[PDB]
Amino acid sequence: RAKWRKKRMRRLKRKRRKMRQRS
Amino acid sequence: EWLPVTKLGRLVKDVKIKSLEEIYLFSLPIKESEIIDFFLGAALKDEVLKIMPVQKQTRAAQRTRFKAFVAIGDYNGHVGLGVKCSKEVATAIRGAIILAKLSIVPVRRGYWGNKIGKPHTVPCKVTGRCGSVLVRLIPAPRGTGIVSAPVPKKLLLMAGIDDCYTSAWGCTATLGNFAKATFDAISKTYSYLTPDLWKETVFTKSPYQEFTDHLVKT
Amino acid sequence: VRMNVLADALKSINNAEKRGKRQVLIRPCSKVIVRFLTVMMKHGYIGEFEIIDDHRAGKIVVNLTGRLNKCGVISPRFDVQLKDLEKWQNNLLPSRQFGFIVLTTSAGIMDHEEARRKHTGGKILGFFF
Amino acid sequence: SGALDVLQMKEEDVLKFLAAGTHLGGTNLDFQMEQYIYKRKSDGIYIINLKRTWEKLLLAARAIVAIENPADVSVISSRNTGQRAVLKFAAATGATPIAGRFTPGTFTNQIQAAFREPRLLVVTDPRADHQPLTEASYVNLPTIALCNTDSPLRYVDIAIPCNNKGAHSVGLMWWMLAREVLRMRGTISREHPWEVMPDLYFYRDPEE
Amino acid sequence: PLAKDLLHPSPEEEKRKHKKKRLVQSPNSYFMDVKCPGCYKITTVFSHAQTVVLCVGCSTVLCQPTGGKARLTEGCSFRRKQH
Amino acid sequence: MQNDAGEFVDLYVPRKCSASNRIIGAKDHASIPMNVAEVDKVTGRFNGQFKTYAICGAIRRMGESDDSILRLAKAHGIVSQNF
Amino acid sequence: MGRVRTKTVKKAARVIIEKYYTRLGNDFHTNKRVCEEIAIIPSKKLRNKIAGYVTHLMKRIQRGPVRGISIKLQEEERERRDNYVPEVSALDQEIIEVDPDTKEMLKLLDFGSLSNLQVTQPTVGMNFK
Amino acid sequence: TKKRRNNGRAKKGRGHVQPIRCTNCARCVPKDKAIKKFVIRNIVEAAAVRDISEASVFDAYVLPKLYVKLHYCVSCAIHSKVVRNRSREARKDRTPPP
Amino acid sequence: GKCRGLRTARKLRSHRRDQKWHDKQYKKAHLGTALKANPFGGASHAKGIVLEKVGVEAKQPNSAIRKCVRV
RNA sequence: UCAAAGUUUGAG
RNA sequence: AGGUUCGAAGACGAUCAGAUACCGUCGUAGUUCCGACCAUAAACGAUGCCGACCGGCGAUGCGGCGGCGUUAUUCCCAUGACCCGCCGGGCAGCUUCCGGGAAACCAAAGUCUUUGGGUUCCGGGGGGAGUAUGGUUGCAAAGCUGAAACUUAAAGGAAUUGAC
Ligand SMILES: [Mg+2]
Ligand SMILES: [Mg+2]
Ligand SMILES: [Mg+2]
Ligand SMILES: [Mg+2]
Ligand SMILES: [Mg+2]
Ligand SMILES: [Mg+2]
Ligand SMILES: [Mg+2]
Repeated sequence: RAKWRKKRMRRLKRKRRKMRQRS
Repeated sequence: EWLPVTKLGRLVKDVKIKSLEEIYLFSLPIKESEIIDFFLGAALKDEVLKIMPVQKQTRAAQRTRFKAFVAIGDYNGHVGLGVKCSKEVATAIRGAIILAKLSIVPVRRGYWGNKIGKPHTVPCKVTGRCGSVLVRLIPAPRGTGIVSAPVPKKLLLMAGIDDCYTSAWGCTATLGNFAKATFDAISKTYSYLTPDLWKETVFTKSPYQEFTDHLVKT
Repeated sequence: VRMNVLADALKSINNAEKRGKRQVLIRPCSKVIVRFLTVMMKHGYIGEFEIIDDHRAGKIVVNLTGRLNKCGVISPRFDVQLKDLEKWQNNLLPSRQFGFIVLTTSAGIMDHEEARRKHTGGKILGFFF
Repeated sequence: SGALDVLQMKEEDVLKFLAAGTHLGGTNLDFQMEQYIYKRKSDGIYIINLKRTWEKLLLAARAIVAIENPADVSVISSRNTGQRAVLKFAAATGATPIAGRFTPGTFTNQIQAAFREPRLLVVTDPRADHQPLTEASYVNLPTIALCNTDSPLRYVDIAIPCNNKGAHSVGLMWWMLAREVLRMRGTISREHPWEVMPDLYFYRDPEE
Repeated sequence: PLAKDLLHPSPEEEKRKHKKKRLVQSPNSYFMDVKCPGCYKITTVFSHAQTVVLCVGCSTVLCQPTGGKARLTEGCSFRRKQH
Repeated sequence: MQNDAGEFVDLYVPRKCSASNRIIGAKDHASIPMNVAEVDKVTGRFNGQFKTYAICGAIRRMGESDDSILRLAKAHGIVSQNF
Repeated sequence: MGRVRTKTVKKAARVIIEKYYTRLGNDFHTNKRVCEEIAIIPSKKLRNKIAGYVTHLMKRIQRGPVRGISIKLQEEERERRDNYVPEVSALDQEIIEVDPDTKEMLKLLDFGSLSNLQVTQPTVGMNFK
Repeated sequence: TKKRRNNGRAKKGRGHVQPIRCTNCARCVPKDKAIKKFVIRNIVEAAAVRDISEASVFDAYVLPKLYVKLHYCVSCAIHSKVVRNRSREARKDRTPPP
Repeated sequence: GKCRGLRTARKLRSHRRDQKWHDKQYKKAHLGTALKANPFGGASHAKGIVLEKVGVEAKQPNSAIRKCVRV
């Protein structure tokens, strides 16, 4: 889809936020 | 032999109308392909611009068929742009040539600046446009020639437009369209109301009035 | 808003002339408009217009005559420098044979050729043919 | 028209029109027609300036006269009102008629059989007798028309403000045109009235 | 259509044009020398009064105003005749 | 159309709408020359000559030909002042 | 639920009658054999069929006219009863009925004949939405 | 491409309208959109009407009616044949059926 | 619309100056990146050393091997 | 006055 | 603060090859009010704002003017509801060879190679990607700003004939 691809990205960012907050 | 199916045709056959400028004045529709060929027999010359094959999908493959573009002109004043879409190419072509001959139109060709000699360029900068394509003809000074793309060059020569700067935009690639546009340009030379015209029109009888007692053939 | 009076005056007189109107009204009027028209009237493009003195701003009614391909304007009123005036008239007028760029000079509002005679530069207004 | 002295009006003709009710037009005035009207009434009917009506009628007459070989004045009704009237007209005049069901491309088409190539049409209702009126522009045809208030004057080059509705007034308007061409050339004096009846031009509702 | 004397418009169709768009922007309104029945004094109202017009004798009220023209009180005759 | 030698050039001179100074082109088929007859004056009865107006297509399909012709008529004394 | 005739029947039959109304008749077998004489038919069945539709058309003709056909005697009758004239209607005896607006028209056109005026009708309400 | 100028939804000059839950699907829908079928109807319907009027206590009696403004969502209309699809011409012609 | 006025130059100019960086080619010339990214540091050719010969399998519709060199 | 019905040589 | 209904999540019952879904039975948060954040929507007419000009028609909504009749109240007055126009300004509608447009269409999407009324925001093949990174705002969720390397010959719109 597109909506769901956007969701994907926003979750996937949400991980990258969380990994970089470890440092 | 020719047998005129029209009123005008019968007049022309009987050597009643002297030139096709007597027709163009009164803006009569020429429907006989022989009229034009009688007035501009020879001189008038034809060239196939392109054969494009256009094809409609049927349930059992496709009806591939042809479309021959033809321009025609007597390298002096007159040109036409014939398009006929038929099955076998020859039969397409043949019809297009006729369709051009029926189309043909006069060009008012003019001068660039210093008014001397015999007209050579387009009078005023006109355009003809067609389905995204837009063609501008511009008056250009003697010698220049036609500074133009091939397809416009081809007609513009055939018209009797010796010299002309042109520009163009849209999808000039679409040949038929691009010829159609540049044709409608030089058709619109005689449509532009310069001050050179301006003198109140006289009005003449018209062939159908002038030859009234003739047409009712005694 | 109403910004370039001249501009909306010309435009209406051309929009008339397209649609075939015999005469045509124009709703602000000005020295500049008037002056322009007079130049067009000099060269046969329009008829004998006439102007309604409201105790205010103005109103012209121009007798048209179907002779006018297009009366147009150039904003901005660019300064032409005679040098350039040839270039202007080349890429703005439809020929070297008719048309008149009309530019406002020291001398007055006038076609390019009255300007070229007098050898006067000027600011452009508009054009017609 | 030049309703200056000779071919003016006369009390007897106005009495005709009034009776036939050609003046009593329609409710829906088209802006082209505004020109040919005295007034709306109460109710909702635009009454047609009849002097005005005549003036065009005579013009049309003068236009039809101009056609040298009258044959190629081609006359049409589509409606079963003009139907007979326009046949009668062409007979007395010497024009050509087409009563109903105009065959698309009689004015266009070389090939086709009914290819008539006239110099002037006369239609009844430009609304209805319409196909021909559009054809009268692929081939260069001036035109006459019996227009009401309702009518559009698209392509009609010389309108006539009528009651193209009413069968009575239609025949009357065709009969009137018939006189006036005939007067403007040959077999009518003008001092004596015309031997033909207007009633000969009327459409008959199945009566007897 | 295609021909309209914009310099010679008839008053039968200027009356029916907007005060502003009439060739010479006129007003639509008028002053009217009202009488009233009681007083002999002659008050002078304006069609569009927007004020409760009280007399010179100050006996009774003339013009209760509204949207457009003013409502004249009961037995109050008037005349425009001027200008 | 002329060149500097003064000699007429250009292969024909277009007809030109009597309603719009506009040129009835090589293939403006909508156009018309209406010939219209005269009279002697004293008799009615068509006397030889014509009043002959021509109108460009445009104005026909604008539906403004009939108004045009009407107006030309009364410019040549054919139509006798509807008022 | 089957037999419709083709145009090769219906044309022939239409034309035949146009040319031999006289000799043709309602009695089938007579005009079955007429159609053999006057028309050169190739087959028997088609002959026989044509004749059928002929007898179907002879039945219609005996009961007003038909659209796609021309009998000589019908056309003569139609011609007679489309040049009918009684002693005239559009004189509207003495007294034509008329409005004030028409009477005002006729005053403006210089007329005051023998026509009677009548209105009451207040601006009603024409149609309804 | 734009299918209808309208956009099958008679709004024009608003921005928002109360939504209506469809009497069939339950589906949410704009009120202005959504095919609305009012129904008036005799309670009894034409067979049993004479059964009843024979076994009435009341001499004569008028018999009442049953007034229902069903709203339909597009699907639900289209499905239960409350509304067909139409040709490009026909689509434009907004007269009710006779 | 345009800015069009007379004392606009700057606004006009600066606008086009901005919009040049949505022209893919312009950006290639005027951002660094491309110049950095080429192994031929903006050079028409470059010498190198062939550190193996490499089998390049061609793009789908035209099936073949291409024979390349890891320089 | 709405049960279930997924997929389709790389071999031109 | 409150919690009727419905109802993310979650539980069952079905259905299916499987259904962690569609159908059904429960049901948390949420839906509700107040006070504080958040700044996004197909937030759409997918159509920037002001200004002019360029054809009809019927409608409707407010205000105003003008008009003969009805209803009426009580016997007239003054009415309000009707009725028939005109004026301004709205919401739209139909209408056509105005003119445009790749067009479907648009009286604007017109007045454009006959190109300039004023001015703001903006796009520059498709992807990568509204991603990475820096800044900033936010309690969070996220928002605003916003690349490149690399890839790739189309991706796209409109309309046609088919097939389905
Ligand atoms: Mg919204
Ligand atoms: Mg559930
Ligand atoms: Mg919430
Ligand atoms: Mg957004
Ligand atoms: Mg645009
Ligand atoms: Mg531009
Ligand atoms: Mg891109």
